Amino acid sequence: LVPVYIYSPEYVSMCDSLAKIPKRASMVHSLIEAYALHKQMRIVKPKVASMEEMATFHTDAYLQHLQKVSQEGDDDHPDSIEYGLGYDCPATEGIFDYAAAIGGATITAAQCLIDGMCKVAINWSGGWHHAKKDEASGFCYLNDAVLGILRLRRKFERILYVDLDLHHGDGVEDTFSFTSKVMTVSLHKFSPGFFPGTGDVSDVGLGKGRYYSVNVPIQDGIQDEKYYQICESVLKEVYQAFNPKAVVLQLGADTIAGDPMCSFNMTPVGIGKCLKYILQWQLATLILGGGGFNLANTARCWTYLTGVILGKTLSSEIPDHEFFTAYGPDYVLEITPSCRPDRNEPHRIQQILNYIKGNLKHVV
Amino acid sequence: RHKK
Ligand SMILES: *Nc1ccc2c(C)cc(=O)oc2c1
Ligand SMILES: [K+]
Ligand SMILES: [K+]
Ligand SMILES: [Mg+2]
Ligand SMILES: [Zn+2]
Repeated sequence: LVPVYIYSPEYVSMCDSLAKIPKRASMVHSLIEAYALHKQMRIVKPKVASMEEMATFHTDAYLQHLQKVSQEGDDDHPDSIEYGLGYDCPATEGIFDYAAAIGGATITAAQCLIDGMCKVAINWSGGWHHAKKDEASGFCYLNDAVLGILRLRRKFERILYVDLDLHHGDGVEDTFSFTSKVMTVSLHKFSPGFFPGTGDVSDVGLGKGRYYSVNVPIQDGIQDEKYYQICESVLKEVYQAFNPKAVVLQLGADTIAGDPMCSFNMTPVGIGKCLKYILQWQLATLILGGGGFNLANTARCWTYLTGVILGKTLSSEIPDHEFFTAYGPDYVLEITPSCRPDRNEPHRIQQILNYIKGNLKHVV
Repeated sequence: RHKK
């Protein structure tokens, strides 16, 4: 039926305050609103997560520390480095309220899916997949993805997490490494020195979870066609072997041409094809954002993907709105790939796909 | 620990 859109002005305002992505939440929503897509969705106000809800995954020691440094923005606390707070995750004033708000939003989205309110629930300000139970990491203070999966499992026996962010979805993968009830699949850049450093194709999970983690290491320069070939190949095999009851999909836009990280060379059309493939499964699906550091392009991407969810074709002209001047010099929705090389060699991609296919054979 |  009609997708749920997690939103409130207070929520966007809170999400806007994260210093690694200032105002991004407003730009994303403003563009969605400019295309009048919110009128085709069920707008649901996010609840803030309670301490107990956050503690379903995060340790009390970590949560108390976060709450502590959040009071005065103590960035010089003796225990902060142990808790992952530093350059990537500064201890800013109010950061605990921020994290509670995002955790709550993804939980709210998960609850809408449990209650059958919708088949698709969207939280574009979520997807903070790097955070660990006791450690901030990679701009992530709280792992809303894990919290959403833990909520969904109350109802859905097998959950497939698909992570299309530029970076390895390490926090979610590690969390579920030892279970066969949640399968994680991450496509990401994998190169020595590139954050977080994990997620080779040989990383497949541990114990009862062995073969229930799937990683696709990709090199700089990949474009829409090759990425979709890889993603379709993997997801086809995964759907067949795992038979998920629900899906959580992280769609970090740091893969998109024009991102300052300048690694992949994707456009939202290519990501959209991957999304369409997952949507045709007709399963309860929780849609999350993630990275994305060209703010206008991230808005372009997630707006386009929202159009994909709604089955609509959007006008190529960006409508005038609050942030219109950020859309130059072209002022169009489409993104043009950069003219740099694809460093992915066909033989290596094939080897990766062979290896994964062999791994999934054990899944039954 | 890498930096992001
Ligand atoms: N991990 C990472 C990479 C690049 C960054 C810049 C350019 C600024 C910043 O504040 O944090 C960064 C973190
Ligand atoms: K990823
Ligand atoms: K797993
Ligand atoms: Mg070579
Ligand atoms: Zn990322």
